[PDB]
Order: sequence, then C-alpha cells, then structure tokens
Amino acid sequence: FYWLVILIVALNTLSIASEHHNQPLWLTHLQDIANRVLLSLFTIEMLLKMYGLGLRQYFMSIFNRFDCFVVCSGILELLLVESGAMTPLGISVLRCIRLLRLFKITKYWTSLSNLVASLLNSIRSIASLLLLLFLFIIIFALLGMQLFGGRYDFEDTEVRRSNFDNFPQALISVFQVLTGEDWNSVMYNGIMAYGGPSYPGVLVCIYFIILFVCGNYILLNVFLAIAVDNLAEAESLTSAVNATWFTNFILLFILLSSAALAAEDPIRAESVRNQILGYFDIAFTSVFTVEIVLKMTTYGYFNILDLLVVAVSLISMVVKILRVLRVLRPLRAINRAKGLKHVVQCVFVAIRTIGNIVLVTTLLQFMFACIGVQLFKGKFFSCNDLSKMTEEECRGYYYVYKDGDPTQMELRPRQWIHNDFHFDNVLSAMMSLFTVSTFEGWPQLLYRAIDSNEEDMGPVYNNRVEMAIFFIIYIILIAFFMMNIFVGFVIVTFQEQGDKNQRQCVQYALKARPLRCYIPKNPYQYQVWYVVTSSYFEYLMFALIMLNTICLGMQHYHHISDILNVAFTIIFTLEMILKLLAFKARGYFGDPWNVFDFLIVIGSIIDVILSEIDTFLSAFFRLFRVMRLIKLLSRAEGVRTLLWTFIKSFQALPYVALLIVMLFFIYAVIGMQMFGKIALVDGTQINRNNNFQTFPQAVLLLFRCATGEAWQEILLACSYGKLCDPESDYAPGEEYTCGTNFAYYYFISFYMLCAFLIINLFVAVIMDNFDYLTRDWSILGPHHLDEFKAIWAEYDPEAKGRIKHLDVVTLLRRIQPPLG
Amino acid sequence: QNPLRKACISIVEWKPFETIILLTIFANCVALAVYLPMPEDDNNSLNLGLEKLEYFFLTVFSIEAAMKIIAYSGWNVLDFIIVFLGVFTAILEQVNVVKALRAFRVLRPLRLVSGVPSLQVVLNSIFKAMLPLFHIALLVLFMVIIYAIIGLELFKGKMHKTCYYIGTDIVATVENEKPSPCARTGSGRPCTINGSECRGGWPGPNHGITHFDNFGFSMLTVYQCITMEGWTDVLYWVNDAIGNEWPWIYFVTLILLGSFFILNLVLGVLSGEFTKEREKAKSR
Amino acid sequence: VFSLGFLIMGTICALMAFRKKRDYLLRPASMFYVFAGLCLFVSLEVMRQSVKRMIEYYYSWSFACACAAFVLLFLGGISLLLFSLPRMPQNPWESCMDAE
Amino acid sequence: MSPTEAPKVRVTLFCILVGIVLAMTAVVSDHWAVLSPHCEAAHFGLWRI
Ligand SMILES: C#C[C@]1(C)[C@H](O)[C@@H](CO[P@@](=O)(N[C@@H](C)C(=O)OC(C)C)Oc2ccccc2)O[C@H]1n1ccc(=O)[nH]c1=O
Ligand SMILES: CCCCc1oc2ccccc2c1C(=O)c1cc(I)c(OCCN(CC)CC)c(I)c1
Ligand SMILES: [Ca+2]
Repeated sequence: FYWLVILIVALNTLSIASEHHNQPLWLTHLQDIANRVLLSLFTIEMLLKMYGLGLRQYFMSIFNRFDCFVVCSGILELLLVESGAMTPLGISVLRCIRLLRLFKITKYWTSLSNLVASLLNSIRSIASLLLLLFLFIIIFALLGMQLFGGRYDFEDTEVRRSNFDNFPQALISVFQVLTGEDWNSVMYNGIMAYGGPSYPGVLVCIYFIILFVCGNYILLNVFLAIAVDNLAEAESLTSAVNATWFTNFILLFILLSSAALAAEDPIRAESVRNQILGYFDIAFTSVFTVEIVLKMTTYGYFNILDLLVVAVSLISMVVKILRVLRVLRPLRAINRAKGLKHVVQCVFVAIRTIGNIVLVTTLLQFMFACIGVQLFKGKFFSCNDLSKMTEEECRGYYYVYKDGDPTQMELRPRQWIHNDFHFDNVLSAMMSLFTVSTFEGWPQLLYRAIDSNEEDMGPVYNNRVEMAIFFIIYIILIAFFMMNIFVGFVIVTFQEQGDKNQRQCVQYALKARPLRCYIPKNPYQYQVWYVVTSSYFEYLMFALIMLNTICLGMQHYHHISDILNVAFTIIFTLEMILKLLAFKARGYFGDPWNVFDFLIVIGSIIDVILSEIDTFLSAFFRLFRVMRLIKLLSRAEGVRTLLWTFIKSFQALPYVALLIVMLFFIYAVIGMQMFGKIALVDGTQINRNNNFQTFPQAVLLLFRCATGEAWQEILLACSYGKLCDPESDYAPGEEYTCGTNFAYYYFISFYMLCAFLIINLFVAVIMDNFDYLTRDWSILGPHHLDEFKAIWAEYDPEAKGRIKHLDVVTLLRRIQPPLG
Repeated sequence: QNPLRKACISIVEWKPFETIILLTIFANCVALAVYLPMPEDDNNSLNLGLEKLEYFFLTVFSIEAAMKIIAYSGWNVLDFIIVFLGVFTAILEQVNVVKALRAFRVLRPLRLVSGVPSLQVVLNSIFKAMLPLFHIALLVLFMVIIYAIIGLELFKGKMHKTCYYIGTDIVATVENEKPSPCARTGSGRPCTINGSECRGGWPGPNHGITHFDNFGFSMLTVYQCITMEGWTDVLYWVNDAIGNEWPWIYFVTLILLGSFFILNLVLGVLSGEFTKEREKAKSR
Repeated sequence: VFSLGFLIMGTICALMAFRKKRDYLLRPASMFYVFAGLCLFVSLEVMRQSVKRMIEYYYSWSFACACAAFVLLFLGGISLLLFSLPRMPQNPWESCMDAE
Repeated sequence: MSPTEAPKVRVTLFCILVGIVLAMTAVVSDHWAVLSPHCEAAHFGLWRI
C-alpha cells in the first residue's frame, strides 16, 4: 500500500496542478469529479488502517494525525457544496484548504526529521527572537506613521502606494524597506514630503538609514543564529606533447582563442573586424587540429571535449546553433590546470551535498504557487485608463494628461493589458514567486494583487489589503527561513571538513624569523631618529591627516583650497625629507608604508606643479591627496590585521574566483550571440547603458543582474517582440523579430549559478579565515608572539641570530604573564 | 533608607500586579496603532477619542511610577523617562491653547520588553553580539568617507544639465524614462527628442537628491550605492553627464569593495562569534 | 620634459640598484617610471583635447606609438613595484621587513 | 639579492627600456594628428606643426 498511496497522492497533486484560467469545460468537470473519487479513496484507506493498527496507536504520530483533519475537512466541504455559497473569494478560500493534502509528499522524506526535531525543541527561542523583530517593526511603523503619516499630499497625479497613511500600510512600507527593495524611492518620497533637498528636509533620511542598518543587523543575527544552531544540533544527532612548454603554449592558445571569440561584432554579420576574427579563429583551429593528432599517436573523459570543440570548429571551416556552441573553448582549461579541476570537483561535491533543502524549498514554492493560482487567477488584467473595468469597455481612444495638466492632452488607444508576472497557471505562479524570492519587483506584484477585483475585471484601488499576508508569509518562510538554512548548511558542512593551539604555537616558534629595526649610529642622526620615532610625531601627523581630510570635504559646487593644498604638500614633503635623513634611505624603503608615502607625496608634488603651471597659462591627479588617509591604516592594528587576513585568504583561493570569471565570460558571450541584435531604445531596459552589443556591456549587464537589480525587467526586455537594430541585417518586412524566449532559461540559470558560486566563494574565504575568526583573545595568540618579536627587535637592531646571555634576563620582565 | 513611614505600598508588587501593567501597555500600543494621521491639522471622532484616552494611560503610568519609587536601574529609568515625556507633553498641550514632540510616544512598546525577562536577555545577547563588529564598522565608515570625497572631486556639479523643450522650462522625456543628465558638445549624452535642447539650471536627477554636489549628498549617494539599491541609476546618470569610459571603474570597485567584501567580513565575524558562543556553552 | 626627467631619474635609480647590493632602490625607480608614464598619458590626453577643439582625425602611426609607450611604462613600473615588494605574509609568523 | 637577478625582473626591466626608448623617439615623430579640411593633411605635434 506504500506505492499505492504514493500513486494516489501523485494523482491528487496532478489534479490540483492542472487548474488554470480559462480552462475548458471538460477539464473543470473532470477536476470536480476527480475530487470525489480521491476523497472516497482516502476515506477507504483511513478505515482499513483503523482496524489494521487499532484506534489507540494511530494518534501517537503526527504523521497520521492530520489525515483525519484532511478527510473531515473534505467531507465537510463536499457537504457544504450544495449550499448557497456566494462570495467567489470566499468559496476560493474554502478551495484553499483542499490544498493542505499536499503535505503527503513531504510526509515521505525522513532526512528532514532530524532538523525539524531541533526546530520543535527550539520553537520557544524562535518565537522569542521573531517577537523581538516584530516589536522592532511595530515601533518603526509607528514612528513612520508619526513622521510621514498624512504628509504625502502631493499635487501631482503620481501614485505612491508605499506610504504611512495607516498602520497596515506603514507595516508594509517598513517591511519593504527591511527587505531593501526600492527603499530609496520611499526615502525620496519622505524627503520630498518635507521641504526637499534642504537643510532640515534631508534629515529624515536618518530614519531610513537607521531602519535599514538596524533591521538588517537584527535579521542577520536572528536568522543566522537559528540556522547555524539548529543545523549544528541536527548534524550532532546525525553522527549519533608532455613537456611543460607544449602545455603552456596550448593554454596560451586557449586564452587567445577565448579573447578572439569574446571581442566580436554581433550586430554586423559582414564587417571588417569579423573577417580578421575568422582568420584568427581558423589559424587557432589549425594549431589545435595538429595538437589532437599528436596526442592520440602516443596514447590510446576530458579529451572528448577537445575533440568535440575541434569538430564543431572545423565544421564551420538550426544552422546557427553550432555557432553559439563554440563557447566551450574556455572550458578547455579545466584539464590543464590541476587546481581548476580540483575546485570544479569540489563544487560538484558541494552541489550533490545540498540536495534535500533544494527539493523541499522547491516543493514548498510549488504549494505556494498553487495557493497563489487559487487566489489571483485571472485577476491581473488591466486597461490603459483605470476607468474601463472590462475588456469590452477597454476599446477606442482616451486622453492622457502629461505632468497632470488638464490643458496638455494627448491621445492614446485603449488596450486590455496583462501583467508580465501573473498567477494564471502553476508555471506563471512559480515564475512570479521566484521573482518575489529575489526581492525584485515584489512590491509591484503585492500592490497589483491588493487591487485584484474579479476574474475578468480591472483593479480596484486598495480593494484587498489583507492580500499582503500571502506575500509577507511567503517572504518570511522562503526568502528568509529556508534560504538562511541553505546558507547555514554550507557553513557547517565546510566547518566539518576544516591539541591544535600548542601545535600552532610550536609551529610559530619553529618557523619564526626576526625582523629588522634599523637602530642608527651617528648621534646627530640619532636625534632625528628619536624625534621621528617618538609617538608625539605620529600623533601630530595623524592630526594633520585628519585636518587634511576635513579640508578635503569642505569643497562644494557653487579660492582657499589652493593655498591649503600647497601647505599640506609642503608639510608632507618635509616629512619625506626628515624620514630619508633619519633612515639614510636604506631602511626607509624597506617599509611598504613608506613606499606608499613616497608615491603619494610625489603624486601630490606633481599635482601642485601642474596646478601652478595651469595658473601660469589632469583631473585625476587630484586623487593622490585623497589617498593620504590610506596611510592612517598603519595605526589601527585591528583593522589592518583583519584586512590582511581576509586579503591573504582571497589570494589563497583564486581558482574559486576563476569559476565566477569563467561563468561571466561564457554567459556574456552567449548573451551577445542571443540578444546582441536588440535595438537601443529609451524607455526600455535595453538602451545605451544596458545592452549585449559589446563584451564589456554584456559583462556590466551580468554584473548588474548579479547585484540584484531589476533583472526580471531585463528578462522581459528580451522575448521575441523587440525591434531589431537598424544596422543589423534582417529581411525587409519584418523588424520586430529580435529577442528569444530562451531569455527565461538564460536569466534564471544565471541568477541561480551566480548566487551559488558567490555563496561558495564567501564560505571558502570564511573557512580559510576560521583560525583567526574563532580565536580566544585571552588565553594566547600570535599577537603576543608578534609583540615578543617587536620587543626583541627593540633589544636587537639586526637579526644576527640570538643576543647576549645577560641581556636575556631583562627582557623576560617585559613579557606578559600570559606569555611569561 | 527611610523608616517604615512610607513603605506601606510594597505589598502589591509581589502580587501579579505586573500583568495589569503589561495589559495596559498592550492597550496603549493598540491605541497608538488605530490612530489615523490626517493632513493639515485634520481629525475625526476616533482621533479625538484617543486623545482623551491618552490621559488614562498617563495617570496609570504616573501612579505606578510614584508607587514604585516610594517603596524603593537601567530598565526602570526608561519607564521614568517615558512617563516624564508623556506628562511633559500633556502639560505643554493644554497651556499653548508642537506636534513634533508627540513622536516620543512610540517608545511605549519598549516597556513590553522591559516587562518580560525573556526578551530582556534576548536583547542583551543581541547587543553583546555587536562588539566584535566594531572594526568592520570603522572600515565601512572609512571606505564611505574615501569614496564620498573621490566622488566629490570627480562628479561635482556635473549632473545639472538636462534637455528641456525649445524655449520652455519643461523637461523632455519619453513614456517610461526618468529624467537624466545631458551634455552638449562633449563626451556625454545628447538628447534625441525633436523639439529639445540641452541647457543648465536643472536641480538634479532624483528631484535634486542624487548628486555629488557637497559632502553630505555625496555621502548619501555613496551609502545608497553600497546597499546596491539603485547604484546602476547613479552610474548611468554619471555616464550621461560625462561619458561611459571612466566612471564604471569607480562604481564597480565601490560595489565590489563596500558591498561584497564588507558583507563577507560581517558574515565571517558573525559566524565566528556564533561558533565561539556555541562551543563555550557546550561545556556547560 | 618633466616626464623625461622622471625617466632619467628612474634609469639612474635602476642602474644604481644593481651595484653593491642596493636591492632597495628598485621601488623608487619603478614609481618614477609610473609617474613618467602618467605624465606622458596626460600629455597625450591634452593633445587629443587640442586636436578635438580644432571633419575627422585619424590615428595611424604616432598616436598608437605614444599609447603603447604609456602602457609599457605604466605596466612595467607597476610590475617592478609589485615584484620588488617581498611577499604577502600568508602566515601568522611571517611578516614584512623580516630577515631576508 | 633574490629579486635582483630574477628573470622576471629582467623581463620587466627590458620592457621598461623598450618603452623609454620608444617614448624618447616618439617625442619628435609628430605623426598622430592629421586634419583633412575637405588635400591639406596636416601634421600636428608637441614641438613643431
Ligand atoms: C534575505 C536577505 C538579506 C537582507 C539580503 O537580501 C542577502 C544578500 O545576499 P544573498 O542574497 N546571497 C547571494 C544571492 C549573493 O550573490 O549576494 C548578493 C546578491 C548581495 O542571501 C544571504 C547572504 C548571507 C547570509 C544569509 C542570506 O543577505 C541578507 N543580509 C545582507 C546584508 C546585511 O547587513 N544583513 C542581511 O540580513
Ligand atoms: C547548480 C547551482 C544551483 C543553485 C540553487 O538551486 C536552488 C534551488 C532552489 C532554491 C535555491 C537554489 C539555489 C541557490 O543557490 C540560491 C537561490 C536564491 I533565489 C537565493 O536568494 C537570492 C535573493 N536574496 C535577496 C537578494 C533572497 C535571500 C540564494 I542566497 C541562493
Ligand atoms: Ca532591487
């Protein structure tokens, strides 16, 4: 009966997922009939288990507990079907509880039982932290109502849905700012509600800045703590042709071929540059053809990649699919580089490790998409003017008043438009929920759903504010809870693969080397070395750096800065002279910071000379005076240490970043091949600043999509409806044929891959730093040993091995009790 | 301190008197929630009713504070300052026969935390998990200041030209385009609208909010870019103002450093502190 | 002429660095090369501005020549500066200005 | 001593020498700015035009 009941559950979920807008009458009849037979089958199966296992042990499991609730709710609903059930929204919400029988699919995964047990154990802590967050949100919503409530009285016709007019709207606005999506628009509205970009008007931005920073910090704390702690408990309970010259030449040729492929001209098929590129490509392929034959003469899973690449390159000396299939050339470097192959294998192992959370999250998103289909089926239709509520009314022409002036008129045709992201069927609902989970355009969907009026009718302003519960619950459950567990899964998984304090200390002792101190002779120079090295000098010049930074920020749009620039330049030049005199130019350049100061002072001197010669008779040379406070970093030991450790961690793992670089390269080239012929039109998402026409532009577009900008708008901007570029070659008669429906796969896959790779890189760097990150700053650490080295160099100018025996006695007094 | 001449009012605190105070705090929070703000000094019946009800909460809080002070701390001083602000506002309101001072009433929900030890210790732990982030916050401020100054010296007074119509003060745009800077006879962007021309006297892109005109606005736009919410708009506006060759370096480097690197640092430090706390509490 | 003076100073610094174990002089020479190349770039930029304010121009022989000179000087100076610096520590005991 | 005789440093120094000699020869060759009025091509340069 296990497979029988799984088959019944599969049939039920198919019947649930088969429902959509404007379905044929036979489909509606079948779905109505299929509910009765499956409910009867569930009832029959329940009764057999009542005798097979008894009435007493059946209720000891939550697994079989909700089956009785499901069957009784179904019976009650079927019995009340014959009644006069009005309010189509009401009968839809009584069709929503028919969807709770989808949990019989979750009922079969036993690998999540260990995690859910920790959740049930720590439910009290979860509720406490969520209650603190909810109180924070309530307080800031009340503050926003006090500040911006009733002050959005703008005379223009622009509509601003995210306001603070009442408590629910203030809560929605605060939540939207908390998610960080389009919060700057809310800040601009709040600023302009006051005087504007004036002295007292702009101070309301403090509210938004504090709200964003504090809410994001609280969110990180609560969700990261919940995820890491619960997953730690879950895991804890679980445990209970061969020469290097040839290969270097081949790799250089791989890079050259990739670079030649990247810098193409997709717009012009026949161009001057394209012919040279084709000549270079055939020249490269000639070298690669004589390379594969050499390898097989000396030998008998990675060589077939080169063979396929050479074959598809030689086949060119749909008929253009193989033109885009030559983007596999950068993948030829996986085999040549051992580290690249290792990191690819590691990321594949990581992908296979995280398989349960992905599946359960997708299945929960499927249930939420079904609920959204039940809630907003057909209600996302609209007209140009919101006065025409039906498709038959939305015909003809209407007046549009630009800038809100009744005397400035323009005629536009009335057209019955349909929202780009809707809930008509399960697939469209899943796409909409995926867009929501990325926090991109979710306020627009929320406000479109609030105004949803009827099955085939236009929106009504603020019709159903209670529909925000659906979106808020989906965001909290999916975009906040399960997403954080996925991030927390990788952290603990990598920590598993990551005494020892004594080993580290003994390794430091064995491998340490003394550092130079450069104690000078010639007491006349010793005096200047004493004045330079004294803490008073460094305090004075830190003050001077602070003063220079303060003076730099005083400039504004609409001459005193010139003389102060010269004064500061002279003071720093005198520093440079004094340091050179004190250190005799030998130990001066041994310090990288002194090299930086030399560079900065030389740049500032050149900038001053250039300004003076311009006055006698270039914009970026002024940036040298900005880098002056970079040298302030040498005094903040903690900041410098943190920066150094994370920078060396980034240097340690460059291959993980190379995966992201290769992903960006491949996707950019594919995008130029696919969407490179779309025209640049103002008012669209493909324009002079955002397009696939050149490789740098494509890379910038992909980078913008990675940083969570309006990527779904770019996705909509390329779907088989776009005017083709005039310079592109197309047959006369057709111009609106550029763009492909492949953009959905392209953008969704790129978003998922980029998110996963960025998470992997971040966790790799964190695990590299984990030795410093989880460090007790009280028992003992490398900082004490570094201080010991510093005092040794104080007592020992040059390395020269060890020092006199009598001098060892005094330095032990300076050693702290933790070390000695 | 004082003898048994006033301490006859310390016998109800041990009784579940705190429950009544918690319920009245919840009632005050609900009354704050149902208030409907109105433009230009307008009101309705409910708002007038809530204003009178505000005195009932004030009297209860004041008598409770006076009752506890006679019979006898960080969290009790908060109640005192809230009640003092409430009574001070009530006194000021009836003698000037300003509404900005009324904003202090949003501190009442903090008494809910003040009355529950669980949220008390939760807030204490959350604050205690903030001290290691001091160096990261210093680095963030340092980077923000540097980038604000760089933007001030690079893009000062550049986004002040847009294409108006011929002889009018109306900005020329298209159906779904926000106003953007413009440049005439340069490397910037020339306007392609038919009856349009490029001239100055334009406050700025976002109603005069997004520009590197002085230190404050440069800091504001740099902070907005660091959150990665609208940084592409600033980059595109700067490209239209001066050209799309150099500025991408500035904006892409800012996004890479102040957004991804800083987030990685914060995540690493928080994970380290969380693991350290778990390992410290494991032996207990 | 300022740029060529910087180039001369960098050349003498590089020449002096080789003799008598004066290994520390490779950094100032690299920085002088960087600044000389940067002066060259800003000079060619001002020349481009002057030819712009003066139909269409063309760059065939000497503009690419000057651009290649600037790129060579800039990259060579940056690489020499990076190579002269000892190493990023990468180890808790390892640090800069160590014993060789 | 180690970064002085390294081959990589020698390559960088050779590139710097090529660049400096090329720049020295390029300060005289004024063949970059050509203006066609429209047969009056000009040679605009730093020193002499
Ligand atoms: C929800 C949520 C967040 C508010 C934000 O939306 C997310 C960003 O990064 P991400 O989307 N990762 C992938 C897609 C990526 O490429 O990152 C770039 C798009 C930025 O998800 C997580 C990253 C780390 C830990 C947990 C989730 O982090 C959370 N945030 C951020 C900063 C902060 O100060 N406080 C927080 O709470
Ligand atoms: C082969 C690589 C697949 C990666 C991947 O598959 C999934 C299946 C279901 C759910 C998530 C993923 C997933 C992610 O790595 C992933 C997806 C998203 I969307 C996501 O959130 C991005 C947006 N973010 C706010 C900016 C919400 C937390 C994150 I973090 C990680
Ligand atoms: Ca966004």
